[PDB]
Amino acid sequence: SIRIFPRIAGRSYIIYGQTSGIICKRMEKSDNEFVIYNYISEHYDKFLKKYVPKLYGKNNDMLLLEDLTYNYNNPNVMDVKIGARKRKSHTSGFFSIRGYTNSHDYKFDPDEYLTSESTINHIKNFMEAGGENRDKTKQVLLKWIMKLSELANDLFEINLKFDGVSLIFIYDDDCSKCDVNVVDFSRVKLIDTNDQMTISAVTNLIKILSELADNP
Ligand SMILES: Nc1ncnc2c1ncn2[C@@H]1O[C@H](COP(=O)(O)OP(=O)(O)NP(=O)(O)O)[C@@H](O)[C@H]1O
Repeated sequence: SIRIFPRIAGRSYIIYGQTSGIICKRMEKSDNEFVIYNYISEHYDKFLKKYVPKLYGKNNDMLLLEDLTYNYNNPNVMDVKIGARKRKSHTSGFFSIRGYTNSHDYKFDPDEYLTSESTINHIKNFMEAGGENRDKTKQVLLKWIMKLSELANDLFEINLKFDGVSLIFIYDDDCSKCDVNVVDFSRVKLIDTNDQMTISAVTNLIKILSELADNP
């Protein structure tokens, strides 16, 4: 009938598609997420190809989207808001961890403002549930760093304010493959410059992840 999707964060009605590899996200407030997908498609298709989950189509108010967790045996997922919050400063300065797999088990609260110490430990907690193998964690961090690097670089040439967008970090329990993608275009806007706020979010995450990958 209807299988509801294991969101890691956010408020939206998201369900498994009737078919493999798809989730349906309801647009609650407006069709702005759909208008923005189609804008990015026409003006920046390379950005869409590399970083954004595929939009397969629309069914009334629902978006048929690529399930990012589909190709994984045991996904571990972390949602980090890197674009500006509606009102409210970021819980970790330049970004906000909205949640992660097993966050309850480390008494993570999305409203708690965090020192640089807490922030790092919460990312380390995210890495624990697979991790263990010291240098499968390095390979996961380094592959995330590789992609966020290209993303931070590519953002300089993109005239959008990425208000409210998130990074979805995934890795498998048996620390093989991993990925990070940009999601949630519902409050994204056109502007005549780049988004220095969102760039600082990504560069800061790159800094934090590099520190963990170098850590002995
Ligand atoms: N393409 C995707 N593949 C897999 N999981 C996804 C995908 N898109 C969204 N999610 C999951 O859904 C959660 C929230 O959906 P998101 O697209 O961020 O918007 P939202 O629900 O409108 N949030 P908000 O209005 O700020 O409360 C994420 O934290 C992920 O766990």
